[PDB]
Formats: sequence, C-alpha cells, structure tokens
Amino acid sequence: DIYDPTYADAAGPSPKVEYVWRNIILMSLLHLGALYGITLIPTCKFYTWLWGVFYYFVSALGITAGAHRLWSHRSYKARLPLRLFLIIANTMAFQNDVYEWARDHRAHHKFSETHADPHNSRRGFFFSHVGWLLVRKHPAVKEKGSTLDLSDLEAEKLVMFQRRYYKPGLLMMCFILPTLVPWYFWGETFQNSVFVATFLRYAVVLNATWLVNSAAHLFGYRPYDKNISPRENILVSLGAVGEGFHNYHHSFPYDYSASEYRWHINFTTFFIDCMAALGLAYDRKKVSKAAILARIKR
Ligand SMILES: CCCCCCCCCCCCCCCCCC(=O)SCCNC(=O)CCNC(=O)[C@H](O)C(C)(C)COP(=O)(O)OP(=O)(O)OC[C@H]1O[C@@H](n2cnc3c(N)ncnc32)[C@H](O)[C@@H]1OP(=O)(O)O
Ligand SMILES: [Zn+2]
Ligand SMILES: [Zn+2]
Repeated sequence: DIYDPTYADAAGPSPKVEYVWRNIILMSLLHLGALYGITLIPTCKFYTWLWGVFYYFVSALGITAGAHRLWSHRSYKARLPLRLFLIIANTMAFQNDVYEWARDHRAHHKFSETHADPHNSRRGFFFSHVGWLLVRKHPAVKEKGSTLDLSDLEAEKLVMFQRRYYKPGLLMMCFILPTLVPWYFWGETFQNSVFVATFLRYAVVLNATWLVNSAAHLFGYRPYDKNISPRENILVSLGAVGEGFHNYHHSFPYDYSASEYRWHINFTTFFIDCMAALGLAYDRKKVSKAAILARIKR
C-alpha cells in the first residue's frame, strides 16, 4: 500500500509518528491495574500464587520455545503434541499471533537496528520497550519487511489457524479462563482473581519479553559481536525464560538454544531437551563451538 512521507522523512534519526490512543489507554490501564495487583499479593491465597507463577511459565514457553525458536527461526522441529502445547501457550501469552510475531521478528533480525526494525533500539529505550506498540509502524517496516519469506508459516495449518480464531482464543486463554479457575476452584475473591491471576501476570510476561528488545539492546556485554548492539544479559535471560543471550542469538539465530551454553540460564533449552528425550522435538541445530570460537572475530 501507501505511506505518508511526513512519517518517513526526518532531519534527525527519528521521524514523526501517529499515536495509537486505543493502545495507549489500554496499556496504561493494564499496568495501573497491575500495580494495584502487586498490592494485593499478600492478600492472595497460596494456590493462586502457584497458579500465577505456573501460568507465567507456560505463557513464556509459548513465546520462547514456540513463537521464537520453533516458528520464528525454525531452529528445531516439534512433533504434533508439543505443537498443540506451544500454540495454546502462545495464546495464553497474548502477544500478536505466531504469524505476525514471527513476521515482525524475522524483520527484527534481518533488518536489525534500522527503520525496518519494529523495535528499533536506535529510537531509544522507551520506544523499544513498549513505545513501538503505542505508535504506527514506520513505513520501512512493511516496506522492507515485505521481503521476508513467510511461506514456512503460511503453509503450517496450525499457525494460520490460531491467526483466524485469535480474538476468541486470546480472550479465553489470557483473560476469562485464568480469572475463573482461581475464583471458582480454591475460592479466591473475584477481585484478586482479576488483578493478580490475570492483570499482574500478563503485564509481567509482557515486560519480561520487552526487556529482550529494550534492556537487552542497551545493557550487557558483547563477547561475540562488538559492532552489532544486542547484549548478553544475565537478568534478561533470567527475566525471560532463557532469551537474554541476545548478542549470541542475533549472531546465531538458528541455534535451538539462545546461547552458547545449554541449560545455563536457558530454562527453555532444558525444556526443549526434555521434549527431545520424550521424542517430541528432534531437529535441534546446535552451532559448533568451532563457529562460536571462529567468531571472537566480532
Ligand atoms: C517470557 C519470556 C519470553 C521472552 C521472549 C523472547 C523473544 C526474543 C527475541 C525478541 C523478539 C521481540 C519480542 C516481541 C514481543 C512483542 C509482542 C507484543 O508485545 S504484543 C502484546 C499485545 N499488544 C498489541 O497487540 C499491540 C497492538 N499492535 C498494533 O496496534 C500495531 O501493530 C501498531 C500500534 C504497532 C501499529 O501497526 P500499524 O502500522 O498500524 O499496522 P499493523 O501492524 O497492524 O499491520 C499493517 C499491515 O502491513 C503489513 N505489516 C505490518 N508489519 C509488517 C511487517 N514486519 N512485515 C511485513 N508486513 C507488515 C502487514 O501486511 C499488515 O496487515 P495485517 O498483518 O493485519 O494483515
Ligand atoms: Zn533484538
Ligand atoms: Zn530471534
């Protein structure tokens, strides 16, 4: 389609943008309601804590093992049962559907740190964290991102399926269902069942991944590639469920781990390896220490 060159031309390094006010209000309201959910933590029952933490991890795996490694990068291959687990988990996590998530991410890698990068870190921290979700995509994103080969995803039935039935699926998996089962099973109050079991954990999962774009691209160390910007960040690797070794991963995206070392702080590699031993994941790419050593070259 088209674009307005007033939102593309810039004297400096950042053009003007169109504020999406539907998103600004909703994001603000999710976080305000999350801050309130923090204050309701000591009130909560023990089970809803376990429920909250548990729901956090599965949601993470739906993005980490699922949306990112399996589908965005095609690092490994997953048998049908695991496929179902990850696609359901990805709906629990309510980031954009696997198709759109991978599409943006395949551009995040190939056009890293340009205006074709959906979360361009050159724009700043706030933009890369959540700011890019509060504004219209810079024209270059779909101008250059229309290049990418998304055939592997389009041909995958399950991926396109959740893309269609996403609004119902995400409503259930991310809001209704995670609110009902504390309020109904271990007699949680509806108020805590809302602002903690859903509001708090969903906001937690959001930022935890946002730090992989924001925090991880400005803070850390680069023993693999000095010239690029993603950093090896331990906290982010711990915040995320393993995706914080970003200087490594942008250098080796097809790695079925996101790091040089398996299981180090990679809870997912451990998970994926468990899935492999069960016979549910099978084609793991592991980059030779040869190539990793051949790249101190940066
Ligand atoms: C917990 C541990 C897990 C750790 C994870 C570790 C991950 C490691 C690696 C880091 C990966 C980055 C993480 C990503 C996480 C962010 C996901 C969320 O926050 S989401 C949470 C929920 N928050 C939300 O959902 C916020 C809602 N988002 C929005 O409202 C908009 O996207 C907008 C506000 C950003 C402006 O967007 P706007 O410019 O107005 O237009 P639209 O965008 O709507 O689409 C325009 C059309 O052009 C095309 N096109 C677009 N992009 C591309 C592309 N790259 N290419 C090609 N084409 C592209 C396309 O055809 C499209 O049509 P269609 O696709 O519909 O067919
Ligand atoms: Zn990145
Ligand atoms: Zn990646």
